[PDB]
Amino acid sequence: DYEIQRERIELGRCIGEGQFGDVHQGIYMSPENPALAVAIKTCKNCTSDSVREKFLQEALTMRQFDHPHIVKLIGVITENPVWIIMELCTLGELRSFLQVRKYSLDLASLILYAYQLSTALAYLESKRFVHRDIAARNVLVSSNDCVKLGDFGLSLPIKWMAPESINFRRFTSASDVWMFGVCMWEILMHGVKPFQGVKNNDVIGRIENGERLPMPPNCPPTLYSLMTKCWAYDPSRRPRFTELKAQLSTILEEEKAQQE
Ligand SMILES: Nc1ncnc2c1ncn2[C@@H]1O[C@H](COP(=O)(O)OP(=O)(O)OP(=O)(O)O)[C@@H](O)[C@H]1O
Repeated sequence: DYEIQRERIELGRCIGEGQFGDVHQGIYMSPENPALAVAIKTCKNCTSDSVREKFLQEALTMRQFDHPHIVKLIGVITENPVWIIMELCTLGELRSFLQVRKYSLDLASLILYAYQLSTALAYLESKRFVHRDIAARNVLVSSNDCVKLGDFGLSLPIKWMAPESINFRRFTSASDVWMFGVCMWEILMHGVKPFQGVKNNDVIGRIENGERLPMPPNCPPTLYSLMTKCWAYDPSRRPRFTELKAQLSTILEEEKAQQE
């Protein structure tokens, strides 16, 4: 149902480098309809079945999900060169998009990106799916008003991880919230990395002493308080995505009214 014939795909520009291979933009075309822009994840060592299985695992996972703010799987070509065909988010990785548009993107748009990701994550939470790596690097940009979660198949990211994940390797719905807190901070920091210039081991000890990422310049205090809740040391004290979504919706409306 998801297998694609590769003569229906034409590779275009290399739009990024992935863990397994280059990612290319391109087009999927079937006789009647668009003109579907697509991303094509390639896998250079795919002939090794060990890497192929780990490569296609992303597509298998993405397949379970159907949400406006989660990257859609379009198909796979499972003959090597093994390719994963997915929805093209033309504007690319969120981080870079934020760094480049540092002084052209309103606060309203930043919170909207936070909000849109809280809807994707509420949805994943509803399916009891634990993502494990919520980070700006894992968000793709569809339009200036649309952001999408993209990272399945995964990986060390100590500065994004909940204490219990670093320490005990425990990955839960509550740890995803911790990471979403950090992702929100990254967005408000215009794609700046957390704890930059601090050793991973120093972050660990700081966190345990009550220390947290500072309030971003121009961050609403209401939004920083929300981030602070995501970073409760005790995972059980962390909010869930239903509450984060509702509160981001409310923070968003008030920023829109803050200039009218
Ligand atoms: N669906 C897409 N639309 C647009 N650009 C993409 C898409 N997927 C990947 N890219 C680009 O290619 C780069 C590699 O993305 P990729 O998801 O392979 O990162 P990875 O760490 O290798 O994999 P994962 O995020 O699944 O762990 C991204 O940073 C982005 O620049």
